[PDB]
Amino acid sequence: KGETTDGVYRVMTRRLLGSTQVGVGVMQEGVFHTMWHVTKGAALRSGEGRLDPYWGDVKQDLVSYCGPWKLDAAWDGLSEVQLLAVPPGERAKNIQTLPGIFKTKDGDIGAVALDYPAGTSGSPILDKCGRVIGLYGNGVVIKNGSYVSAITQGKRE
Amino acid sequence: DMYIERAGDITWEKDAEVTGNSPRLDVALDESGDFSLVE
Ligand SMILES: O=C(Nc1cnn2c1CNCC2)c1cccc2ncccc12
Repeated sequence: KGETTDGVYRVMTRRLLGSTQVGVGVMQEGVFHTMWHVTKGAALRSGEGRLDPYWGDVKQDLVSYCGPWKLDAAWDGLSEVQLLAVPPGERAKNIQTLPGIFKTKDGDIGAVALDYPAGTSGSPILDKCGRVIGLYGNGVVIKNGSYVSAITQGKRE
Repeated sequence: DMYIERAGDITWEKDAEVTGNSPRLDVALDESGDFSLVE
């Protein structure tokens, strides 16, 4: 009722001036994956279709719609990756980078040093096989003033 | 009230713009899902 085709999608709101892009997500095996801070767990329209939240976690900053988190590929810790960035009002665009590392007390996470508008949050990070290894949008401002995103990945059950 | 619009396929693209650096940062993750720099 609704558009279920795999691929990357814009998350929009009409609640502000005109139509505003609040973020991005991934449609895979009938499940919509985005970052929690994009929707705050609200329902989504796809044409006349309704997408209901299914799983989420404010601390991982992830949420899935219509089903369990499906994306399980991981950064191998060595190879360059592609941010499929979907910036607001601009075309989807691949950017190839070698991720850095976030060192935490709970262990090491891949990190992409690529600056984009907050409305880009949810944009997928891909391996050379085209597998989604995580989403962009949760990270930190460095001394430079620039932005570094975790490669945020959920668990498949 | 939020809605979605398709924006592309998820494909690796040979000869994309290669950019950004690869820093090693010490970070903390708080209960509200906000990373911060340990320093
Ligand atoms: O909106 C941002 N980030 C955000 C908002 N709420 N939350 C977060 C991340 N922790 C969970 C809660 C953001 C701020 C500045 C720069 C960005 N660059 C690229 C993606 C995103 C951001």
